[PDB]
Amino acid sequence: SVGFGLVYNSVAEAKKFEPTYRLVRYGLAEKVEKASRQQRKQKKNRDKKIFGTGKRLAKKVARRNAD
Amino acid sequence: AKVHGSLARAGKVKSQTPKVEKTEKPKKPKGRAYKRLLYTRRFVNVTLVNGKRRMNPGPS
Amino acid sequence: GKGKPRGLNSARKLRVHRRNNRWAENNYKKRLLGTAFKSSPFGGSSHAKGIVLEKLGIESKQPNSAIRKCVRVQLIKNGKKVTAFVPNDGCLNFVDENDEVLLAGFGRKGKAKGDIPGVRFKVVKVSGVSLLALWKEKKEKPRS
Amino acid sequence: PRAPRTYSKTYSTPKRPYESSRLDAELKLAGEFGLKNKKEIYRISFQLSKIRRAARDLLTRDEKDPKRLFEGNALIRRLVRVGVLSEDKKKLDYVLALKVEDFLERRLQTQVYKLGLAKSVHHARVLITQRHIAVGKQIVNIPSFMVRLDSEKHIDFAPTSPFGGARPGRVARRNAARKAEASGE
RNA sequence: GGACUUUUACUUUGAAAAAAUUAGAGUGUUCAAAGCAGGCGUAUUGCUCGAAUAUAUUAGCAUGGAAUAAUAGAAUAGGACG
RNA sequence: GGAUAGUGGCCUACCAUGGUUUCAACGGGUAACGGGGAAUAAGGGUUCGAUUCCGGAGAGGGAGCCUGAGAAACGGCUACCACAUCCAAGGAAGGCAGCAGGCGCGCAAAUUACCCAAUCCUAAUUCAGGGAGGUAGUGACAAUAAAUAACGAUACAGGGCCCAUUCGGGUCUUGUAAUUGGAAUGAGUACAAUGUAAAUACCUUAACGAGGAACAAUUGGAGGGCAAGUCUGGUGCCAGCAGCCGCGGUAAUUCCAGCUCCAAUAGCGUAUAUUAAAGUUGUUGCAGUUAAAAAGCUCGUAGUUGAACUUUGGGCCCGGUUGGCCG
Ligand SMILES: [Mg+2]
Ligand SMILES: [Mg+2]
Ligand SMILES: [Mg+2]
Ligand SMILES: [Mg+2]
Ligand SMILES: [Mg+2]
Ligand SMILES: [Mg+2]
Ligand SMILES: [Mg+2]
Ligand SMILES: [Mg+2]
Ligand SMILES: [Mg+2]
Ligand SMILES: [Mg+2]
Ligand SMILES: [Mg+2]
Ligand SMILES: [Mg+2]
Ligand SMILES: [Mg+2]
Ligand SMILES: [Mg+2]
Ligand SMILES: [Mg+2]
Ligand SMILES: [Mg+2]
Ligand SMILES: [Mg+2]
Ligand SMILES: [Mg+2]
Ligand SMILES: [Mg+2]
Ligand SMILES: [Mg+2]
Ligand SMILES: [Mg+2]
Ligand SMILES: [Mg+2]
Ligand SMILES: [Mg+2]
Ligand SMILES: [Mg+2]
Ligand SMILES: [Mg+2]
Ligand SMILES: [Mg+2]
Ligand SMILES: [Mg+2]
Ligand SMILES: [Mg+2]
Ligand SMILES: [Mg+2]
Ligand SMILES: [Mg+2]
Ligand SMILES: [Mg+2]
Ligand SMILES: [Mg+2]
Ligand SMILES: [Mg+2]
Ligand SMILES: [Mg+2]
Ligand SMILES: [Mg+2]
Ligand SMILES: [Mg+2]
Ligand SMILES: [Mg+2]
Ligand SMILES: [Mg+2]
Ligand SMILES: [Mg+2]
Ligand SMILES: [Mg+2]
Ligand SMILES: [Mg+2]
Ligand SMILES: [Mg+2]
Ligand SMILES: [Mg+2]
Ligand SMILES: [Mg+2]
Ligand SMILES: [Mg+2]
Ligand SMILES: [Mg+2]
Ligand SMILES: [Mg+2]
Ligand SMILES: [Mg+2]
Ligand SMILES: [Mg+2]
Ligand SMILES: [Mg+2]
Repeated sequence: SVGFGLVYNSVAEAKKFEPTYRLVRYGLAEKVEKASRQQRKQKKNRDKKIFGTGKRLAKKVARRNAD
Repeated sequence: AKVHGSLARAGKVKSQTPKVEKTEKPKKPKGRAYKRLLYTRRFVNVTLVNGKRRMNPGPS
Repeated sequence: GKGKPRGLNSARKLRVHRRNNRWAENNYKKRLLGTAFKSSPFGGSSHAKGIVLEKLGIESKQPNSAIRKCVRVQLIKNGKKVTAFVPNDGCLNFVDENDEVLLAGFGRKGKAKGDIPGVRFKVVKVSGVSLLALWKEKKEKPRS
Repeated sequence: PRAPRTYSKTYSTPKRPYESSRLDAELKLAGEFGLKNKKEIYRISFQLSKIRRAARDLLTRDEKDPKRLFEGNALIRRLVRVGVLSEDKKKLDYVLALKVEDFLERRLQTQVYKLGLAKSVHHARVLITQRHIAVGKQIVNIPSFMVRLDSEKHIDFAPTSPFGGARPGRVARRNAARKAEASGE
């Protein structure tokens, strides 16, 4: 079996030059898991329709519960 | 010419030929081995030579 | 040196003369006139699917004596009406009026086949299930 | 929008569909070398024809022409390298000669039989295709390998399978398991 | 640097010339269609071959040829040299 | 002169009468985007190119324009035209010839999946984003390699062969065999590790996994062209076959089947087109007395074509590249 190998001069140099899927692969980094791809996108697209902080629109919509 | 001829008899002969079902027979080899079979049948040990040669004769 | 101009600068005359006489070639003329697209029941396409109007019994030509079991079909892209043969013993049992059949050519560049007078097509499928499979009985016609 | 992964086909198909002579000769060729297709013959005659063609095109050039020398030689040293072209007749007019059998004789199919090791072109097929025999420690299982002359010396059964040590194989080990389970305990 | 020059066709060689395609060299993708790899050791601290060549025409450019084909010249000499 | 980033009838003012055309202008057709290219292999050709690269054009149809270095932009606006959505009837919103996915059309074409790991691209930027692009799914589009079996023994049968006065079998095997014999292997299934962004497959490989009831090859064909029956049963100018010539009306070599057989074989038939065959488009390379085809005749312009002749002959030098006889 023919492969390829890298050996770094330190372990900080490996952690800082290595693809983060190999650090995951070995045992040197967690796999910070996130939403689906189109999930994050949909969150962005939601978030484009709001201009400003957003809590101001909760309080302005809070006034819509009355009338 | 004629375009409105009878249509009842469509399918006649197939419908009145007697069903004979196939017969269960030795499995013939597939691929290279069949070619081998052809080679030894056509050339190696030969068959008849009644005048010349034949391949699918009945009674002769 | 009969006919053709032999000279070294008469390439114009030779080209044109060829152009003109290509037109006497029946298939160059067809291709250039667009007959395919203009006449012809298919679009120029290889096949065409239509609807069965009526079931015909065409009497064959001489010196043959048969009844040739066909179908008049109206093409879905044209509404053009076309009388098409139903090949193999039976099969006219398989069609029925208003059914949806896939007509193909007869393999004679236009032109009717054998003794079937003026039939330039043949049925390949009914109801999306192909004569051949039905005739042998590999398939069975759809519900309706 | 990616580079076209290019391809071509490897056989041609006879102009005359039903020629008894050509069908006889072709068949003998399949039963002599243990081929399964007329394609296995067509493919090789396709190679022969592209060779013969280049050979003719080169032969029409002037002798000592730079291309004729460069490409002609490469083709000749190539045909010698595998075992189709003899050392004696090593100057492209024999490559213009040549024939299909000279190509057929060089297959790993036919070689594994040729120095014993099989004693049937068909036993040769089944052996090769079944992962036995190799060149280096490199197993090959393609009947049309074509034995590269200087690897003729390395045609042996492979480190694995029977016939070359390592194991009998799950057939025989099942039978040895039937003896050890029935006769003893 | 100054002063002027009858016009062409043909052919030769050469420049300018994308890649993939075709033709084709090298390389054993296990074979093959392919791909442009790969091959050597001290296989514990590197060594190294490559990634060619061909076609690429008609037009334009650039050089050699002077056969074959045209073209212009001096006859109211308003001709040529000084 | 104005206008443009700038040349220009690009535009305006004045002035003139010019420009193109049988060497085919102008107009019409194109089921026309152009090229690199593709299919067909004596050559000359013929046909094709919506489509992986380059150039152009468009973003439902037109026009207009803002921003800007750059757009006459459409995943920008503005107006009209054609579509068309939501509503509380006041109004408001949409432009898949991006990715997938739907309807329609049809002979005719796949997942509303995963990822930025790679190739590269953009920004303020190593990091963020990318339906570019990559991964899998669908996928007999074309292309590659090539399992469906291999080997003994036995029962006669031989063909051999030495001998033959004559049983004959015995060695060297040719194989048709209705009992046999142990061998081999991935198709599949599946620890593991490899793979990968994560997966899935491949390449590896523990445990499994072939005897006919499989893990069981097909598609056409068997009168001719054209490779394979004059077998049996059926039908009886019917039903049907038949590219073509032709088969079928009672012993059908073409139909319907059974048997056997042929060809190609994980592929084979059909239809449409086209290329070859086609020297049936003929430049190479056709034909025109009677087979298709010299205009009733002569003039004649465009066009094509067009007799011979002008430094030929001799002399000298220079240096190359093959080949010989020697090295
Ligand atoms: Mg995101
Ligand atoms: Mg934001
Ligand atoms: Mg005419
Ligand atoms: Mg006609
Ligand atoms: Mg009618
Ligand atoms: Mg193994
Ligand atoms: Mg040149
Ligand atoms: Mg200007
Ligand atoms: Mg005027
Ligand atoms: Mg005028
Ligand atoms: Mg004209
Ligand atoms: Mg168009
Ligand atoms: Mg075109
Ligand atoms: Mg194009
Ligand atoms: Mg189109
Ligand atoms: Mg330009
Ligand atoms: Mg649209
Ligand atoms: Mg726009
Ligand atoms: Mg855009
Ligand atoms: Mg309009
Ligand atoms: Mg209201
Ligand atoms: Mg879409
Ligand atoms: Mg869009
Ligand atoms: Mg997009
Ligand atoms: Mg399809
Ligand atoms: Mg779809
Ligand atoms: Mg990326
Ligand atoms: Mg994507
Ligand atoms: Mg994409
Ligand atoms: Mg699949
Ligand atoms: Mg099978
Ligand atoms: Mg097994
Ligand atoms: Mg089995
Ligand atoms: Mg069959
Ligand atoms: Mg025959
Ligand atoms: Mg007739
Ligand atoms: Mg009969
Ligand atoms: Mg027949
Ligand atoms: Mg029959
Ligand atoms: Mg074929
Ligand atoms: Mg020819
Ligand atoms: Mg003709
Ligand atoms: Mg010529
Ligand atoms: Mg010739
Ligand atoms: Mg003729
Ligand atoms: Mg006449
Ligand atoms: Mg006359
Ligand atoms: Mg006249
Ligand atoms: Mg002359
Ligand atoms: Mg001289």
